[PDB]
Amino acid sequence: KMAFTLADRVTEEMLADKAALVVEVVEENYHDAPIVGIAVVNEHGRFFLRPETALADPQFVAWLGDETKKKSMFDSKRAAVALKWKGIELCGVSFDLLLAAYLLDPAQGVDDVAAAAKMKQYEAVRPDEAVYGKGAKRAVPDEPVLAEHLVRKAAAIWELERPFLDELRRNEQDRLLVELEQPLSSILAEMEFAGVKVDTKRLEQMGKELAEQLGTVEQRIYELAGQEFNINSPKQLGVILFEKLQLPVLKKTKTGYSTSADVLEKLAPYHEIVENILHYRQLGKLQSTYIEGLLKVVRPATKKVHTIFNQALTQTGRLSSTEPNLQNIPIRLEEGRKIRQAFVPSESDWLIFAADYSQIELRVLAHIAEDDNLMEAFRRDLDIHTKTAMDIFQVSEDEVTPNMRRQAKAVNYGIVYGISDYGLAQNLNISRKEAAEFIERYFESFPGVKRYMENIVQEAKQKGYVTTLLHRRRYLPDITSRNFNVRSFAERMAMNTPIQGSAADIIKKAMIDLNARLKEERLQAHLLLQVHDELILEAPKEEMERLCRLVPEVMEQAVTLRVPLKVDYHYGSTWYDAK
DNA sequence: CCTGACTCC
DNA sequence: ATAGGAGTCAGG
Ligand SMILES: Nc1ccn([C@H]2CC[C@@H](COP(=O)(O)OP(=O)(O)OP(=O)(O)O)O2)c(=O)n1
Ligand SMILES: Nc1ccn([C@H]2CC[C@@H](COP(=O)(O)OP(=O)(O)OP(=O)(O)O)O2)c(=O)n1
Ligand SMILES: [Mn+2]
Repeated sequence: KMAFTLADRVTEEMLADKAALVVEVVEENYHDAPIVGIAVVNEHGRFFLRPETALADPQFVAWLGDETKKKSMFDSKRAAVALKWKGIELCGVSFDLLLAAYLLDPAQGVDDVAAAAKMKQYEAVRPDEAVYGKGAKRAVPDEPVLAEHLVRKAAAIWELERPFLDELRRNEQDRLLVELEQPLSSILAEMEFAGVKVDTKRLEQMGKELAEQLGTVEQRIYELAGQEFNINSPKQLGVILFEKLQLPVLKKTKTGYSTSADVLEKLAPYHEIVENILHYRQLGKLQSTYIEGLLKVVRPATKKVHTIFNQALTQTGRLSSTEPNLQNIPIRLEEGRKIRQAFVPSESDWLIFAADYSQIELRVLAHIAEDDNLMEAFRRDLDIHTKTAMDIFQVSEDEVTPNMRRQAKAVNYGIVYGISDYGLAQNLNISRKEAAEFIERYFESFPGVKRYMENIVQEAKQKGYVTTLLHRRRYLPDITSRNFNVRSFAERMAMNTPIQGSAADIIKKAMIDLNARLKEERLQAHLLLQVHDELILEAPKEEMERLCRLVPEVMEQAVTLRVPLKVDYHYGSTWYDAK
């Protein structure tokens, strides 16, 4: 039902100046993964190529790297990175159907061509899972079946490009795609392929010592409990705490007794076993995830880890980071923070440079809500996190520890994003009336924010979606539900998404501007990581002075708001030291 | 495969 | 019922 050539060699007609291109990588983690097949669809016909054929043909390789030869793809970053691992540069990607579908509606969870195609009632392609199978049954099918699938995917991209661009234009999102997300994709591809170097000697020594410490805490816990049990089974743990030791039950979940850190912290006055358990579970997570799990994904020959930044996943426009997640490396406790000493520059005499947007979503909220007082606070370069700390812990500015500020930061974001009096009371261990009064006072200090939150909820109910500064969208079809719980959750999404998503838009634009300023000054400095509102680079030590000016300035100027943007920055020999 | 832990923004 | 957005882990 669809004609195509199963080609034995590369012909000139396959190398047109516009094409849909499929470079198929079936492994979920595309780093150093097999390319199983190629398809090309263009004005001259539909072609399947074996990867041995195409990728060793010098003309096809040249065409791939020719920016003036334009390609329409789905998940071009997967292709771009897989090719880099095969020693080949991919340029000229002018349309990415994955990113287009993502901007139109992030809730569709589009993660294959078929699922994008569904959005325009296009049915002439199968889901990837139907062709490859799942789990231990997953396999590349016979060549004629594989070839048809890949050609059908390229034909779908070829046919769907205009319908998608048209819809993006109608939503005023086409610039978001072509000027922001697509260029960002190429930058993320570079960062992923570069990787981050790990000091495995230091990481292994930390793990050996951690295992000893864990053994000691484990035995103390068994002593306090009067018996051995699996501390990592909330179930067995629940029996020890709430049945054997008869501690109060402060919370249940659908499977039994809660032992969350929130709960255990509240039980600390009753038995010393609870603080030990909290510490054990922290140390246990460092072991399982940031030592052992990390070492499992280190590429042994180069000592590098290569994350994947998922650019079409979150509902607000943030990125996420997988295998490993390098956006949740410990920082808040010194014990955990030492893991960062194992993240080092990739060359001798280079350093790590880290830059973080100050009070980012508060600044964004001040702009969007046009709250006079909040705007005024940022024009005076106040620190709203430190101020809230002073207020809660009734201490002076000088007496506010970095830890009280972290706690106050949670209070600030919690309040603006709809925390209840119950929730704040449980967090601060104050009565509910006092919590309610604290929130009352807070919105009296920031009345524009209060009005803005009331109004964005109403707007969402009327339109069925909310939007960000650069026209990102999130639909909220639950926002008129008769069910209180369902409706309330959607209401809080309406409060949060525009602010978090607008901050995501800002850092994304900052990465594009920054990458261009680095390349034009021919600096060796390059991006390693994005951590939501932070950028991490490495550079020769001689470039530090330049970066100290360039990076904060580019980040601060990415967008112009009604309040200043401000960036904190540091550098050092390891990620730990870049503080 | 899901739940509930710990980790971050 | 009770700020929002994420990923990985061991045990269920
Ligand atoms: N065709 C368009 C138009 C806009 N945008 C995004 C990127 C910029 C942002 C703001 O667009 P503006 O050109 O500034 O439009 P405005 O009317 O000046 O601002 P707005 O429409 O958001 O009030 O929206 C887009 O992606 N595609
Ligand atoms: N508990 C938290 C922490 C963070 N965030 C969101 C809002 C801010 C954004 C970036 O996180 P941080 O850098 O920790 O917050 P910040 O306000 O930029 O604080 P800082 O001035 O320390 O950079 O993530 C959140 O919703 N809830
Ligand atoms: Mn910040």
